[PDB]
Amino acid sequence: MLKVDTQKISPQQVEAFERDGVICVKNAVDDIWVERMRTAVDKNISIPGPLEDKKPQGSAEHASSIWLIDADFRALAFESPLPTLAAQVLKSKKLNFLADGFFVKKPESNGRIGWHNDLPYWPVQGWQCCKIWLALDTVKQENGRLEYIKGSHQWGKELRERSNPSWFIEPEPHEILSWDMEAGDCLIHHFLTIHHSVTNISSTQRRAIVTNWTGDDVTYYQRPKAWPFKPLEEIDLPEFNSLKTKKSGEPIDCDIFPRVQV
Ligand code: NI
Repeated sequence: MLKVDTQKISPQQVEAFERDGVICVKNAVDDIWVERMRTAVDKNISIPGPLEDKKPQGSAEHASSIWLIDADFRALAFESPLPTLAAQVLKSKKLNFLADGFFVKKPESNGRIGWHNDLPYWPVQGWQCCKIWLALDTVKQENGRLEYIKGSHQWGKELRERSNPSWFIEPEPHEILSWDMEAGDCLIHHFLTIHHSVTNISSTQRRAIVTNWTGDDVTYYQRPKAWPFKPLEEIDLPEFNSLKTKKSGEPIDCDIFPRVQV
């Protein structure tokens, strides 16, 4: 550490992430990255993802693991500022890229994604897990923004969407955090922070790229109904060979969950 070092995430923002479970980073990537990823999203939104067989309409267009086939998604994960931001908020010395994806709400056909946190969808366990949600369009409320229950990552509770457990009380409006965003801004949220996203009622699409990241204290855990949402034997891609031979408790590191420079 040098006396001249500056970090994109201020120490106060690092502390806000721990307190609230979510922060917003303005200008997370520059406009060159924005244009490159707009093209990559527009290219991949029309086809099933690498893990699907080449379609029912959801509340958003979504696929995962685009970096396996697309060099621009791969470059965003490994060459852009995003892995540096993830390392800064997790405060970890190791960093794994867990998965990428897109979520696009098209005005013709989208809807609300209900209250949930992300942990129950991923075969991991441990505190240092976060999602970076990179906006590629203007995102205010009318555009289908995300909103968060402040501090809910500290509750120690998993919430699958529409699971309706008795402990979960609908939040009061003043308990809900959100931001206005422009293309290139990102949200970074903890895997236990409960969030939802409202309907895009605007005339323009709401494109976002997601990257998921894990740090020092995380291990593999084959919880039910988690990504990749199908038996591993049904996936032929070589990156998954190293995951098939992995057992719970072991570090995440493998070809599908690769280590990234810190
Ligand atoms: Ni989510």
